[PDB]
Amino acid sequence: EADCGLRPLFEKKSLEDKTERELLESYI
Amino acid sequence: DFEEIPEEYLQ
Amino acid sequence: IVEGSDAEIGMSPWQVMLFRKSPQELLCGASLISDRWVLTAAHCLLYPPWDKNFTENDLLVRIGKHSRTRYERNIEKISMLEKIYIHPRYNWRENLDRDIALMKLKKPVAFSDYIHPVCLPDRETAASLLQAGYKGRVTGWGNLKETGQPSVLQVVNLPIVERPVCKDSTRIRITDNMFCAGYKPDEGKRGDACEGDSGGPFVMKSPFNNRWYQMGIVSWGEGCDRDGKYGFYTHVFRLKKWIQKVIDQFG
Ligand SMILES: NCc1ccc(Cl)cc1CNC(=O)[C@@H]1CCCN1C(=O)CNS(=O)(=O)Cc1ccccc1
Ligand SMILES: *[C@@H]1O[C@H](CO)[C@@H](O)[C@H](O)[C@H]1NC(C)=O
Ligand code: NA
Ligand code: NA
Repeated sequence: EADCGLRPLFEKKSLEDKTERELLESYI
Repeated sequence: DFEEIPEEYLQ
Repeated sequence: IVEGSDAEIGMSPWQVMLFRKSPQELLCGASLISDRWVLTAAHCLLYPPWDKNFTENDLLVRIGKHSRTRYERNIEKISMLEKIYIHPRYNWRENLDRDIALMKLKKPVAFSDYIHPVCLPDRETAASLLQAGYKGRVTGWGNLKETGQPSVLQVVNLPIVERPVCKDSTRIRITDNMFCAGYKPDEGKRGDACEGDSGGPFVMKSPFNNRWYQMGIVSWGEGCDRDGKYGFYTHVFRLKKWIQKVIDQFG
């Protein structure tokens, strides 16, 4: 709920997955 | 093709 | 998923597999939106042209998975369905308009490193992110090509396409309850959902709050990864009033 969309193995540890930056870069 | 799942879930 | 790659462990912890009891087989993708609710495509449960009309007892959901076929002991969790709810105006006759369904679990699933819910978009996040060129991510255990099957969960990032281009790619009547995504023939890169990916999530990571939102549900396409064709996704925000109604009155 309040914690939705924050992945334990990624956002919760401040680790990025290998391709999420591709998404960010498209958000112009 | 699928590995059998524990029976408890099919019961 | 066509032209994708193996998911990283815990990359899509809201990923759910819809699993047929007998014979034991993958039916569809789906997503975890809370400890008791799973979101999928209506056509995963009801599609008369293919003699499909599943009831609660026909199905299981498997959450926390990575391997397509293995029983992932100590990692995945398997849940029975209490109730299926299909959008009352789901159009299976024509074009899969409003292709959305909810499944309430008999018991809440425990969250873990591998199991965690995705957010549903508010109006503002949807307005900001649902724009042509902006990329989302699609995940599933469906076919690797149109005409085969992956060992583990597949992932592919795809750009949202301009609505006129979506419309002009197909003879199917497109509605405001759908959007399309994929690369154009010229762009070089490719990729698409395919059979078996149905019901899985199209997600975007908000650059405003760094949370993942489910903007779409894998719905339909003419073949898979065909040049000049696009994948069509249920517009989750447009149908959120229905989602909230169901959860508020049945949970
Ligand atoms: N075709 C594989 C594919 C490709 C892309 C995406 Cl996003 C989803 C999917 C999976 N979805 C499906 O396969 C769903 C299941 C019922 C019919 N269906 C289709 O995609 C049918 N596509 S179709 O025949 O070319 C055109 C069509 C679309 C809606 C209703 C009737 C016909
Ligand atoms: C599908 O299943 C339900 C319940 O078994 C049934 O009442 C309905 O008439 C069937 N066909 C549909 C919804 O098209
Ligand atoms: Na058209
Ligand atoms: Na295409």
